[PDB]
Formats: sequence, C-alpha cells, structure tokens
Amino acid sequence: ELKLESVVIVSRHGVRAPTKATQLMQDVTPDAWPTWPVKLGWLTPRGGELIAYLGHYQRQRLVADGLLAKKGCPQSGQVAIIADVDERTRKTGEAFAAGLAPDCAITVHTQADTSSPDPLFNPLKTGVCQLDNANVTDAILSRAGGSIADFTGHRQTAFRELERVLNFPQSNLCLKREKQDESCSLTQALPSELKVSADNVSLTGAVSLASMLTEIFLLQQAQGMPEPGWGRITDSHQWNTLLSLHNAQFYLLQRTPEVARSRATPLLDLIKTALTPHPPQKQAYGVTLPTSVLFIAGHDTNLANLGGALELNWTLPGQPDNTPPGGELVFERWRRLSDNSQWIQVSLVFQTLQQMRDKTPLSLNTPPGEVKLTLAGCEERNAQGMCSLAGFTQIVNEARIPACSL
Ligand SMILES: [Mg+2]
Ligand SMILES: [Mg+2]
Ligand code: NI
Repeated sequence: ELKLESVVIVSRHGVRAPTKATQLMQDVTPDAWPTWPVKLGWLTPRGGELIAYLGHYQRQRLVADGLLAKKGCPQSGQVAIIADVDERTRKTGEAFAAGLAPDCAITVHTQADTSSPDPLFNPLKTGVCQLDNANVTDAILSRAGGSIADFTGHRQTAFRELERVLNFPQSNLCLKREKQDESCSLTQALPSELKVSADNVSLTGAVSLASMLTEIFLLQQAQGMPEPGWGRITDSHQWNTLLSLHNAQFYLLQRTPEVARSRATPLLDLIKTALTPHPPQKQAYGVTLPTSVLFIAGHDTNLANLGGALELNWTLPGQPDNTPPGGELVFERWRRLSDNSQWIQVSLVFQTLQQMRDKTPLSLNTPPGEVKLTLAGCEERNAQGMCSLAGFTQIVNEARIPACSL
C-alpha cells in the first residue's frame, strides 16, 4: 500500500495553429495547405477542449487517489499552475484548470513580463548559460549515426512516405529543377546540416522541414480537419512512419543530454522543489511549494529535455508523436505505508491520436494513454519500480547544470 502525497505535471500545450507558413512549405507540394481558425501559434478552441478533458480525468483519478476532494474547489494553493508566457501555454493552463476544477478560477501564474521569454522554459534563450559547442556537435552527430547523411540514409522509407503525402514529384521544387534527367528527393533537394551555437541547436533542410510538416499533419488530424495530408494518410502505419521523422529530430536536438541537461535545469529545480517535503513556502511566481498538485504548461522541447536529462525513454502506443499536444510527464511522490518511506514515480500520460481525432471525453472508464517510466540511473527502487526520494534527489543533482539555474 502506497499513499499519493504530491503530483507535478509538466504538460505540452494543446493543439495549436502552425507557427509559420513559408514559401518552402508551398514549394514542396502542388496542393494548398488548409487554413486554421486562429492566429499563427495560438491554441485552438478544440485544443483547449482536449486539455480540459485531461484536467477532468486528472481530477477523477486524484479524487480516487485521495489527494483532492470529490466536491468543491481545492483550497488555498492546494493546486498551483505555472505557464510559459506564450498564448498557447497560458491558455493550456486555463483549459486544464477548467477541466480540473470548473468555475474555480484557479490562477494561471506566469512571469511578470509576458512579452519576453521565461528562462524557466529554456535558460539558453535569455543567456543564463551556454552550450558547449564542440561537445554538443560531437554528441548529436554520434547519435545521428555519425553524420546527418547517415541519419537520413536510414530514414529514406519515411522520407518517401512524406513525399507521397506531399505529392512531392508534382511540386514546384520538383518541377522547376533543371534538368529532369534525375529523380526528385527531399533529402537531396534540401541538404541537411547540424548548426550549433551557444544558445541553440538546429537542423537545416529536409530534416527540419520533415519534422515540422509531419507534425502539421498530426495537428490537422487532432484538430478534426476533414482530410489531413490532402486525404493521403489513410492508416496507422502511415501515421507512425510520418511522425518518426519528427521524433527523430527531437531525439537528436532535444533528447541529447549535452543539450537536454542544460536546457532542462530550471525545470529540474522547480520539479525537485515541488516534490521535496518541506514547510510550505512562497517561491517562484509567488506560488507556495510544496503543495498537492502543480501543473506546468510548457512545450514539446521541455518534455524531450526532461526525458533526456533524467534518462526516461518512451514510445506512446496509439500516439505517433512522442511529444504530443497535451502530453504530460507526471511526477508523483508516494509514501509507502509499511515504513513511511518516500518514493518518486514518473509516467507519460497522453491522448491517443484517435482520442484526439474523435474528441473523446476522458474519465476513469475511458482514460488517456499512460506509460510507466523508469529512471535508468536509479539505484534504489521499490517493488513498483519507483525511485527513492534520495535516489531521485541524487539523479537530479547529478543531471542538472549549476550554471543554468535561475
Ligand atoms: Mg489510483
Ligand atoms: Mg499568485
Ligand atoms: Ni511532438
């Protein structure tokens, strides 16, 4: 028997409109990209509704776990929400509060200035710290198989799948090539290189374009749009093949520990603060920690960074995107009653693509997907695979980068 004492949820924001619409995306397909109901990068109403489903589900299961009351609003900081400054993250926090505790108006805290980046969600972005250029380069290239040419060489079945969905042979980038005595290939038409600077890593060309476009197809599906990918994505094998290109870029750029440890350090500190038993104390964002429930509205990069830094690996059954809209990395502190010891469990909770496509209300009898994770570095584990509080504490202390803390 274990008793749930605390939960921290790091969530990607919900479904949002594509953040840019470029000439290159026009040039790789003869077809017209469907337009979205909100501004570039904003949360869609359906995106908010899907988040509220997770909030409602989390209320049900946390009531069943005895952590929140069945009726009424949580009292005095029992639930806290922090969100990145972006509209889509702020609105994700509002949607989660609306599902978790409807009509309770739980405050969605942000940093003071909502017009500039919050270093909690990436300390490299405000120059708190810097990447190690040489070491990051070598690390990403090794994980790519030794070169980006080697990386794309194995993924060419998936690139051909993307070309079919695009009808790439009939695109402007194809047809305006000269001459035509040569076949059309995304990877060869758009050579891909790794670019590393003190504040960012990125991939150029086909690799980054493919990661973006396959995510757009998935967002079209989750948004309920009539025919994602111009109706040329027709079974789950095709979805899994397409999104493998997106997961592969995040594996290189955001999971690689030489990037992830730095980029995740502020979130590691906040998470460890929320999970550690201590007298309640007002801290960052004016939130009092520890408390019962902390929900943090961030981004796919944050999920990937935390997984890379903590050595948490996952694939999501029925959800082709490893870092899907509204995907939740769920940290829990459990007290084992046999000796009143403290234990940390980590999970990935997510809506399957069909649960998004169908706008399926979630509940105890229709739950989201959930993957139980293990901290690979943990040396002190209980019968349920949880890491001891002290073991988890050492892992975070070893994984974090002190220069990157706030
Ligand atoms: Mg339970
Ligand atoms: Mg406040
Ligand atoms: Ni993703």
